[PDB]
Amino acid sequence: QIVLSQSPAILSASPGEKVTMTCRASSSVSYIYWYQQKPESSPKPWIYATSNLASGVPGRFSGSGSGTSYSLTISRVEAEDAATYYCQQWSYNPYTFGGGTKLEIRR
Amino acid sequence: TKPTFYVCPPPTGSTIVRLEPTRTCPDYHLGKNFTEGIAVVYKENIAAYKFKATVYYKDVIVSTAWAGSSYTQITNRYADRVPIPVSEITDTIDKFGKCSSKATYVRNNHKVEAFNEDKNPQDMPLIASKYNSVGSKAWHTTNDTYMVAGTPGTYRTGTSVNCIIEEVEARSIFPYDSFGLSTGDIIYMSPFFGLRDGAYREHSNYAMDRFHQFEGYRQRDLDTRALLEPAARNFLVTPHLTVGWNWKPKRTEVCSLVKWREVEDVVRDEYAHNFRFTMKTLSTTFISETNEFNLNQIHLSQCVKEEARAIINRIYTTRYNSSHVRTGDIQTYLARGGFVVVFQPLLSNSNRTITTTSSVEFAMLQFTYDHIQEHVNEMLARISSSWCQLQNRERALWSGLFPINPSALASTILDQRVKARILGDVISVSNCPELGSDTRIILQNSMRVSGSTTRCYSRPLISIVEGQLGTDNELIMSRDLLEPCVANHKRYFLFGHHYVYYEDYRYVREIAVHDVGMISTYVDLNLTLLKDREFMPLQVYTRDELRDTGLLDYSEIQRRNQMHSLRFYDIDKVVQ
Amino acid sequence: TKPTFYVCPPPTGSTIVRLEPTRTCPDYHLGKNFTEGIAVVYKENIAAYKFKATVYYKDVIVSTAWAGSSYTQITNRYADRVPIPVSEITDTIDKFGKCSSKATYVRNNHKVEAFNEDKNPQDMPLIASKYNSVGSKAWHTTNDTYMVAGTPGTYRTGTSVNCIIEEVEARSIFPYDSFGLSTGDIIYMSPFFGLRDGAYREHSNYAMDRFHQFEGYRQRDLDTRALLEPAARNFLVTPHLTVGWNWKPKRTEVCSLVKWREVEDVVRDEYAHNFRFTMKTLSTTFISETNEFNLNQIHLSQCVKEEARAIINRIYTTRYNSSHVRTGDIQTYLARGGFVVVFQPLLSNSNRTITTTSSVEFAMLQFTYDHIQEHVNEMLARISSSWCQLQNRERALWSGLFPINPSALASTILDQRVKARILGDVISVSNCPELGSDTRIILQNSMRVSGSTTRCYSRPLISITVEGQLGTDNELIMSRDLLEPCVANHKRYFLFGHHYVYYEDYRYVREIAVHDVGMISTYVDLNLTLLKDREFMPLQVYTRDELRDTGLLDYSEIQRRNQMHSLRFYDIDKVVQ
Amino acid sequence: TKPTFYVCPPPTGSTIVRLEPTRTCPDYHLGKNFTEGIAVVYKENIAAYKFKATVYYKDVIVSTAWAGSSYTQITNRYADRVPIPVSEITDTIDKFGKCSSKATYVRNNHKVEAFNEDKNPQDMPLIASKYNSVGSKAWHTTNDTYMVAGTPGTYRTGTSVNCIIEEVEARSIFPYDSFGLSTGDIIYMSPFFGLRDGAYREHSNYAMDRFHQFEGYRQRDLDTRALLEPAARNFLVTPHLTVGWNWKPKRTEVCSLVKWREVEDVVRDEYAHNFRFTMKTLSTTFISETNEFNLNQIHLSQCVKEEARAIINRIYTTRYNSSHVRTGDIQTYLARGGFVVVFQPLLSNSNRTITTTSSVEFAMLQFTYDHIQEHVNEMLARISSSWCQLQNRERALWSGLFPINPSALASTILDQRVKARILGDVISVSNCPELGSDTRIILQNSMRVSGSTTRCYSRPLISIVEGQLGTDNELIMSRDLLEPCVANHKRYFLFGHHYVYYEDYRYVREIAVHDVGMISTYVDLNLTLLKDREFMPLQVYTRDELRDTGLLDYSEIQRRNQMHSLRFYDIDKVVQ
Amino acid sequence: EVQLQQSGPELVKPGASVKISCKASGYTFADYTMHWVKQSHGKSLEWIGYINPYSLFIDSNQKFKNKATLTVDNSSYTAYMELRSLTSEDSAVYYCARFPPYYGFDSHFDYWGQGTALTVSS
Repeated sequence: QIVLSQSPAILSASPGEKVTMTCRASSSVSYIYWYQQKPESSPKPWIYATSNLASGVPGRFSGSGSGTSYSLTISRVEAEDAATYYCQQWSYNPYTFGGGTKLEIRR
Repeated sequence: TKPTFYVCPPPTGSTIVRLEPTRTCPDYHLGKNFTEGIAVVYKENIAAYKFKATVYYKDVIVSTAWAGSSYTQITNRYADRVPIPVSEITDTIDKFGKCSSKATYVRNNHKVEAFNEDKNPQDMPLIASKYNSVGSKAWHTTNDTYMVAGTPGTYRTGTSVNCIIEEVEARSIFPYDSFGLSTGDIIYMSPFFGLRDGAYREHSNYAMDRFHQFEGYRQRDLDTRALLEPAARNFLVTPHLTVGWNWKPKRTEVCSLVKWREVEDVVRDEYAHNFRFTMKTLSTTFISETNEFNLNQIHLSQCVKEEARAIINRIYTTRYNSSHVRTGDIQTYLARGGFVVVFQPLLSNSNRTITTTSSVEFAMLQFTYDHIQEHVNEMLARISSSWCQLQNRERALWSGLFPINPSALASTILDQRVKARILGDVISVSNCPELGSDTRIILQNSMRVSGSTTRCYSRPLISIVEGQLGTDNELIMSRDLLEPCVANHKRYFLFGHHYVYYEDYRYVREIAVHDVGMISTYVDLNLTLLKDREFMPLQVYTRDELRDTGLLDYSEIQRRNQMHSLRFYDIDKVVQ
Repeated sequence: TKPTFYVCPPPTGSTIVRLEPTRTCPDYHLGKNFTEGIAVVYKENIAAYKFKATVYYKDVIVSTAWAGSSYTQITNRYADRVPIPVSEITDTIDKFGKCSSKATYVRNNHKVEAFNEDKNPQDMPLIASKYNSVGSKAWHTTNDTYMVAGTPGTYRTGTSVNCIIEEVEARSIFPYDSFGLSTGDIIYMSPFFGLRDGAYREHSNYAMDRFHQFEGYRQRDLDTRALLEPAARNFLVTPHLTVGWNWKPKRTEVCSLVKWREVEDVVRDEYAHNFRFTMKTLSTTFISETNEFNLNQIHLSQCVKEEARAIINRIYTTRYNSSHVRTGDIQTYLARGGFVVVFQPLLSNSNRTITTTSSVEFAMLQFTYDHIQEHVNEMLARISSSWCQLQNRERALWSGLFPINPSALASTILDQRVKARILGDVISVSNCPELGSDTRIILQNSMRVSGSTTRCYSRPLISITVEGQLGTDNELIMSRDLLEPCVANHKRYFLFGHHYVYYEDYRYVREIAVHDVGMISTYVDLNLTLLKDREFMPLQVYTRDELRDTGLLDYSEIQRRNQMHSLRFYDIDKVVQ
Repeated sequence: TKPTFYVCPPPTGSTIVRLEPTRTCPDYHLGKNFTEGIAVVYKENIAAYKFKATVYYKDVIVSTAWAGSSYTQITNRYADRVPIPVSEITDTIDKFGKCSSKATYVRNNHKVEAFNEDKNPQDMPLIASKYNSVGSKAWHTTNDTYMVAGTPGTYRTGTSVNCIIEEVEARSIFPYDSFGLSTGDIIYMSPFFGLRDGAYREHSNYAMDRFHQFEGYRQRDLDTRALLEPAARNFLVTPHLTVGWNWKPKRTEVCSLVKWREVEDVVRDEYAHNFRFTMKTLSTTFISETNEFNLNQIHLSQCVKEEARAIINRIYTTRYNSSHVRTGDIQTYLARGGFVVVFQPLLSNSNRTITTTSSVEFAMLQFTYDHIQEHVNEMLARISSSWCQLQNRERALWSGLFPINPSALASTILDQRVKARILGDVISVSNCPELGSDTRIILQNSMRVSGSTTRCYSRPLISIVEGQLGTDNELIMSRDLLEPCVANHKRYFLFGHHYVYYEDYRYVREIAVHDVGMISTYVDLNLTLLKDREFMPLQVYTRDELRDTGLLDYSEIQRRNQMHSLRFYDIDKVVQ
Repeated sequence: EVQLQQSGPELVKPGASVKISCKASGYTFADYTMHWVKQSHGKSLEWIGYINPYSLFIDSNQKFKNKATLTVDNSSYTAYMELRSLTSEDSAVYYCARFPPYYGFDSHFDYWGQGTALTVSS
């Protein structure tokens, strides 16, 4: 029941700049992860081990943080990123996903 | 010497005394508001945390021969210990009971293989070593070791790879962030490390690529060829071997305090701002100040209270069932000297770490002194009370007897030959000085009043002044002691140092003092003191004898091995 | 305050008493049927068994150089220590003081040779090391080490073989089935292994080809160049070195119990199913149950009885020769705390292993308590006897004096102002109540009988209106029946309330306060003082941290700083593709 | 039972006695000529002399790889630690924070060089280690390790040279001729060896070409890149490394004695050839001999008289400023057990080595026994004195009452029913035998004289022989006790075991003895003995628990390592 | 490559039962744990439980301790999730996801099913 609050609910972003996302944990977790989901689709393994980019993601992405704070910044936001970013952990039974965010382009 | 005689003048009614009023008897209010109960005493746990683990390593040996003319010199033997990777442990060892012949590992930041006998790899079965007594298990694959010779004048190179599994006995001390094995290997990780339930908080030094944690992992028992019960198992890949140990949570494994001695019957006294837990079966007494002691000040003190309640409820059941009843929940006191006393009171039917001293004979003395000091003070109080009661009853004897012989009784009190009178209800005294020398003392002959036959004297007449004798060398100036002149008149009289005997109011003889036998009003009491002692420093074992029990001494061996090249080689000369 | 006065009514013969008959004095039979003698106390031998041995090995070093342009880099140095075989010791060293130069040994289950300096084998002599003090001796053959350079761009290979013999100090602990040398080598054989006396039954891990036992062997002393005395000398060939040591049988070398303290005079008491061995020179007392203790239960216990009889028959000779006689065989007791007390009595002419505690200060307390508890109980018995004898004599004073003044004496016994009579041989009492309120006490003036001159009163008359006279200690007689001849110089005091009213010649004079009159004391002082309370601090000469802070190197400390040499100074994480 | 009767014959004037005179009272003149003062107790220093040093070693590894077809095998890895030569410390490290890449050293009596990565030498900088916590600092140059593979079927060979500097904790024990580093490397030299202050006479095994002492030398602090203060810094070139430490003279660093406990107040007693240092705050008493102790019999005793003057002058300042004054210099006593007691006397305004025992519980027993033995002897002296004073005062009650009733009093002294008289100033006694059976006794009725009315008896008449009754079962043979015949004659008399009541000189009844109530002249005194105790050998930690506090046990590791080749390989077979 | 075929859409009356399969293809099936999640209609993601196909070890979220049960067909290499005592609130797209047996830092849900969809009505 380790609640993980992805502070930003909907993160608007003019395409080209940098943004940030937070996953805030109640008690600490060794490793937060990240998963995105384009709508009407399956989620995708996106960031494992809090900084490792997954096999087959753009290098513009960057996740960081430790303890109870965990960040996620895109270096250059692209319009191909309108996803639903969940933060995830397995340190405590039951595994708990975040509330999720939702990107927005500005056009 | 010369005999002493006393002269009593006619007493002057100036000096007046009365007998002091009875003194009030003091009451030593001895007695302690105590409380009996049950106690369990904890001490500092100093033993290392012992648990069992399993090392997994292969053994790579490269031998380089040189086939000579008629011999075979070995020019090199590089031996190394490499870890078995955990993909091979879970898929080959624990599934089947075999181990591969190829040794894949990493040295010098490169990825290296090596083959047993330089053949193709096989999964060779693990065989129990021949020294598997219980307490040290192992399983290897190859009793052999491979090297070849080749043609004369040439070199060759063999390679032996031998999979090895050993049970070990790992071991870790406070604050539990490293554990050493039974093969001399320090592992720089807490034994309680893990990736779940907050265990990542524990200390580590290895990169996180190396750690691997399983749940429900049924480990293969290589002897019975069966699988054990499921348990959560860790695996760690050191640069030389692979440790695998079953994970257990910290909270129920280590403990700062361990049980020393449960006590069925203590007595909790109360001094000024201190308690005393007198433990009369152990002959021991601990002292705590009157506060409680919250054990949450201490690291890892969560096994003391709950374990104590399981013990006290046994004792209160099995001994104090019908006799007593409890008086609230248990109380924790920090005893002086580093002991922790968990104490449950009774009643009749009517952060940091604690350091414990290495000797309790301060506390046996505290009992031994208090057992004597309580008993001596009780008896010395009973003397003084009964002494005061005696003297008060004795006073009535004195005041009852002063109308009989006033002078002799008052003389004993004042330590001085006085001459007292009773003027109603008081005592009027008068001193009696010594009679000096140059005085002729003439004892008379007859005690008869001259002329009057039926009237005779009572104590003998003297001729100094023509007076008569008193008593205890008192000399009466007059001659007033008269009596009816009674037959069978047989008297003695003390005179100087000779009892003078008269018969029928006439002189007969004298007789010395020590000729007359004595009866003793004194009551003996031979009280004898205590002797002085010297307690010597008796030590069962010296410090040298307590360091002389090991098979080897590490500092002693290294003082001899590390001068090997100095003793047996000339290191100073160089060659141009 | 108001002075309290007492009225004694006319007595009635209802209540009777009699002085209690003398009580019986108790006897404290304090004294112990003891038996003194001689005792020797053994403790657990915890020390390791120590003996001296010898190692014989050849040091084989293979160096590989690579001559560069202007240097000479060593690319390998394989050091190895090979054993000297016993056919080379018994035939070359002990016959000539020489060792060979061909190292014949076995590695990898192959028969391997090595030549010092790659030359032919010679028998080089054994030369003393430069650090031969006493205790640590050695002999070797070569101060040098051989390597060669060669032409540049090439590798060359040297070989140094160096015979080495050391005197070592072997060492073994219980149950004596392994012994470690002073070169840091565990040898997995019991030191008492042999071929005779069933010593072949002892523990061993090595095969019997590696063992050799030679009776009457004559080891060569390498400095005197002589031969030593014949003795049975073992030889064990490990895969690194050859160990020789002179064989000595097991039952005369090790011992579970070593002597702690011989004691010239003990005292054996007889408590409830226990003995006490009061050792008053050591200030120490041991307690043992009444049975014997058979030392055949304890492993390796053949030295206890013999080494004791050699000691007791010294002490019985040298001190107790004339004065005391022996009373049987020596006796063995297991003292509490794990001590073995071998006790020989005297008389005047008229399978397991013992673990002993690390502190005898429980026994010094047991002595110190029993030295006081003997003594105070002896002194307390003499008080209670002599108190009881005192009170029994004092009754004669009371019983003799009760005809004189009964009411004074009976009042002190009953703690109550009473009025007694003597009805022959008993005492009949009568309680005296106080004087109440609202009552005037008119003290009279004269003590003279009105009408007579030669007859005058004995105590002062009073007016209560009731016409009585004054008694003693505020007693108020309700009559005036105290008469006397009218004696001149009638100087009398009388206690009246809080005033000693003085009469002279049977008339009033004055009064004076009580505390004006001086007092003499029948009381005898006794200033007994209690013991105070003490708090014993736990004093320690050395802590546990100091007792581990004495050695030159700590093994666990060096290994914690060793085995992360690779982690600190090298990056073991990264790989190279 | 039969009541016992006594008959007193008329006393014959043979036996005479006189009451014993007063006995002299012993004066237990207890008291000790004591001397209070301030004491400081030293014990044997057993700790190792710890100082900090700095190793300077390069690290040379030569790795040889055999490039296979589809893998790579490392055939040889030769690891070696070579010293940095002391020119390179003074001219490169302490000048620029750099260490060269070329390794110049000496092996096998030849001069040998080796290069990192086989390149040209570079002065690579010194980088701090990644594990620099406090207490363990180190610096190095290369996080890497070099090896190459080459074309398949071939051997290649690479070299890694890694400069390493460590702050270590050196450590040295008595007699200070070695010091062991924290890397396990014994150095065979005293830590006080130098070239000045004769310190060159200290023990050393190396040749003097390896030693280099520099005065005013300034070590470069590698983190802050600055130069430390000047101090004389040694350098020794071992065949594996280079120790460098700051030289300090021997007499200001080591010490055979160290302070155990200061004491603010003692008391020095004066036994026979012994002193007693009663330390009542510590509950401890030390015993010496009356001679002083010359500390120059002990090696390395320079600290004590210097340091103890700093302490006693503090205490005498802060506490005894107004009330006390000294009485000379401090003194030095060797207390029993191996303690050194430095005692400064006060007064009010009115060669070998010491070995100290591992326990002071003898001295607490020395104090606890002395504190009881002092007190119990003081009270028992007061009992004996006040007893002797009591019995002397009691004599006057005895001697004053003997004229009244001599018989009952003399019967109490002699434990024997006697008949006594007062013949002037002495006592004539006579034995009263019993009266057994074969005798009838007729108790009469009338105590009146027959014929008379105003004359009556004093005690009742018996008829055995026509006599009369006495007191305490005496049977008077005559009938002489007569008196004026007084009305209301209500008297009781003891008769065997019956009290007989008469009213008006005539019989009425009898009554049993225990029917008549009693009053008690006995004063109670309930003294109670001490019990017997047994003191169990209570130990907080066994010797097993004291040896089980370490992470690794060296003998236990070696008993499992040194049969590694026995367990996992066959060493008996050979191959032809 | 790795493919997780899943049972596809399903409508069901309340109180009934269902059995959703997650057929795997592209890897050795027996050494990869198979999890299950629930994503409600537009809501967030919730973990359910998993099953080890080798040792038949099961964890589950205790909020789903009675709704679901899990089993594995050894033969066809599928993982079944059977739901008993259905409610209306279970109207949710489900998933199945592969996950390593070891809890290492390299352990994430690296392959998801396409997502079956279950609705509960009449």
